[PDB]
Order: sequence, then structure tokens, then C-alpha cells
Amino acid sequence: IVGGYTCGANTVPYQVSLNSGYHFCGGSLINSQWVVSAAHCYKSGIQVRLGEDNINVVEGNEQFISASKSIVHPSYNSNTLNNDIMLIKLKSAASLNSRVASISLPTSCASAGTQCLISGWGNTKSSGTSYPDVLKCLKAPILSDSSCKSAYPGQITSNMFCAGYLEGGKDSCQGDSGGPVVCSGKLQGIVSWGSGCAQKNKPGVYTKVCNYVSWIKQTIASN
Ligand SMILES: [Ca+2]
Repeated sequence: IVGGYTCGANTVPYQVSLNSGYHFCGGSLINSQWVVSAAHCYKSGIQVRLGEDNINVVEGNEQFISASKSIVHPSYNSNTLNNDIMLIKLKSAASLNSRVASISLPTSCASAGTQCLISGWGNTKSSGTSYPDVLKCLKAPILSDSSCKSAYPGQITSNMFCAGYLEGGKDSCQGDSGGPVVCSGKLQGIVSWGSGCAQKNKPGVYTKVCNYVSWIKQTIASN
């Protein structure tokens, strides 16, 4: 996250870190046994880390649970990043409380102008690299589809939305991928892609979760 603020420990209780020997992507806990992330975060051998603030220090609220199954969306296209969503089933159920909690799926899509919270452990610089150890947060609005399509001609599908600031300076970045965009207490987006980070006229692009609720619910019910 570029241009954000330190969230505070366990203030974003649905935020997960995906670990394969190191943090590589975020995700969101949607019930005691399932996480949703980005398909471009797929790899084998994932450990899901819940209850984290400092990802390099054991602080006492963590739960480390291996993945038993990963399911990439059937229509994910790695070239265009259309349908950039993936479900991860945990080997055992997480223990839920105030510091580790699930986030609700949306019943309706959010409109442009709605303010959302984006979080992650990704890069904090737009030029160069500095990775934080503690979770960072950013408040940003959903942008209109017309502004999003004007920023990225020919690249925005109906399964994507833009959020952030056309003036630059505040965005999600590398290492935030897969993490949550939460608006009015519901998971509306997944950190997916962008052209660089925090550049003028190049806001972040997010997977539009409201289009996938039926697929998520049906998949969880049968796996
Ligand atoms: Ca920790």
C-alpha cells in the first residue's frame, strides 16, 4: 500500500497472509474454513496465516493453517486477468473471535463513489521498494466505470472495477495482490492489478466480487 496508514494490530480481522516460506499475497477469510484471494496468487504449498499484524514476529494472535485445496476460477485468463479470483480451503477450521473473523459476501454490487478500505503488506513506494512488516490500510473510493475505462482503454471487463485516486499518490501495490477491498462491511473487491503503483491516471484495478457470489456459494457447498 502506497500512501496509506498503519492499520493497527488485528483491526482488519479478516485479512490473511498467504505464505510459501515468505509472504507473497493477501486474502480474505469468508468463513471458518475458506479464504478468497486472486487467481494470479495461485501456487502449490500455501500456508494461510490468520491473526497477523507483524508478519516477521510471533505476537500471540496468529493461526497458521495449511491449505487442503485451491480452486482457481474456471474462466481465469492470466493474460488479461479476467476472472482473477481463487478459493482456498483450509485443512482445519479457524477459531473465530474479535481478532480473527470472517467478512461477509455482498448481496449487491457497490456503486462508484462508495468509500472502501484496502489493506495489505505490499510495497509502500511508487518508485523503489520498501516492504512493511505491519499491515497497512488505505481508504479509497470506487471510481466510475467510464473513468476506469478511460484510464485503461481496452482492458477493463465487466468483472473489474477501479478504485483509488486519479491524481496518484495512494494505491495498492505489489504484495497486496489477493487482499480485500471492503465497503460498508462487505467484501466488494480483490486486489488484482494496475500499471505500476500510485501513478497519475493509473488507479488500481480490482476483481468485482459481487459477480462471483453464486460461484463462491456453490463451490463451498460441494467441496
Ligand atoms: Ca506475527
